[PDB]
Amino acid sequence: SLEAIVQNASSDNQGIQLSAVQAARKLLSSDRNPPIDDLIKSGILPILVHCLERDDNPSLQFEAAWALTNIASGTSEQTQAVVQSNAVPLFLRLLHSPHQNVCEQAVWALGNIIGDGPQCRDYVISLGVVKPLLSFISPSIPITFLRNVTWVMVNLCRHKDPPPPMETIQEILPALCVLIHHTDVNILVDTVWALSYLTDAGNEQIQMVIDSGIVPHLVPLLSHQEVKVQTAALRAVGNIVTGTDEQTQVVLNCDALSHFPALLTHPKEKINKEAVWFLSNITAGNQQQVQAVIDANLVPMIIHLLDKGDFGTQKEAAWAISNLTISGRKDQVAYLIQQNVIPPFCNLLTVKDAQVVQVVLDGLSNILKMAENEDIYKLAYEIIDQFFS
Amino acid sequence: RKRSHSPTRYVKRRF
Repeated sequence: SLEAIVQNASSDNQGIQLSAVQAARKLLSSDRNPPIDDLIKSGILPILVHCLERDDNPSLQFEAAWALTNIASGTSEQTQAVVQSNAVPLFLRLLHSPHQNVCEQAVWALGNIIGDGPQCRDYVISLGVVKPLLSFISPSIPITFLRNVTWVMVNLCRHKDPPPPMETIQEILPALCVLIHHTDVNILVDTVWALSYLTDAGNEQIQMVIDSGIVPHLVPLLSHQEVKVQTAALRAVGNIVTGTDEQTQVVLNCDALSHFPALLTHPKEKINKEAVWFLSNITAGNQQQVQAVIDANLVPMIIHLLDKGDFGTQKEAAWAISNLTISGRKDQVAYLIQQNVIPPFCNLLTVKDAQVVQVVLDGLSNILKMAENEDIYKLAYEIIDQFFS
Repeated sequence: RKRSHSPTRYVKRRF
């Protein structure tokens, strides 16, 4: 009854049109494989966009926003069809409706639209969504509405190329600072993932995040009770420490390395490998930061992972050790060899990964000095010539 | 030197 639904929706009997719209909403909001493409072919999009403008019928507006939300949850082509119907400006206008349902459903639909891609994101931004979106941030807001708002913020921050506008980043960061102090685990996870995406953009974005003054709230969450929060915060601080040594030191000043023994001993190898990646980026910094890592007593755990851990964690630990050997003083390399690192650092030489093999060979060669691929054989020969001969 | 994370549509339906 799709075309009968469409025709009845194109009616001026409020009852008939609302019944048809809620029937289409039912069709599109149940079966795992909905009839989005067929209902688009039947021409329901312009009718629903028209219904969005009917301020005199709030429930019709709400049901139309619902149907369009679920239509935009399908393929990129279907989301782009919704966008082509001229639904985004009407959603933007309904954000300021006196009824909260149309407003929340418009936030939902605009989030689905923004999440499609960076071009739709930039269009919705140009139309000015950020200010009314963050105006809803208030203590009296229901946690459901606030969760949807935070999800929309994550979607706004998600895409990398092109990155979100600097002014939108500047507007969003203060709201993230307000929300980082929320109890709701979903809100906190969304906030941390959003600022993680922001810190994955570039060094100037990392510097803006550092200027906001939220890193000292981010670091404690490394030991949060929730593994989702922990993983998001781990990736965020990892991104931040991929930048300059100044920013890395700002991260380290919040007593971050205190949270890493539990992460290194965690039962989840993904947590293990991300923690080892963070520590590798730390070992690729100043000798003072290498000394800090050594003082936190994380090096023996890094070596144990290099010895008996998952192969990805082993690769990351090889990276960390090699970065320490090239960027460490003779006393620190001496400590490394005292902690029995040579056997496990050598056993990896047999793996296929040319990158990790070359990293191991370089670490070994630099250690000795401190005491297929051309790059590999050349190092093998240079090391053998200087130390074997 | 410093290394970055390896490269890895979030839409939600209302039921």
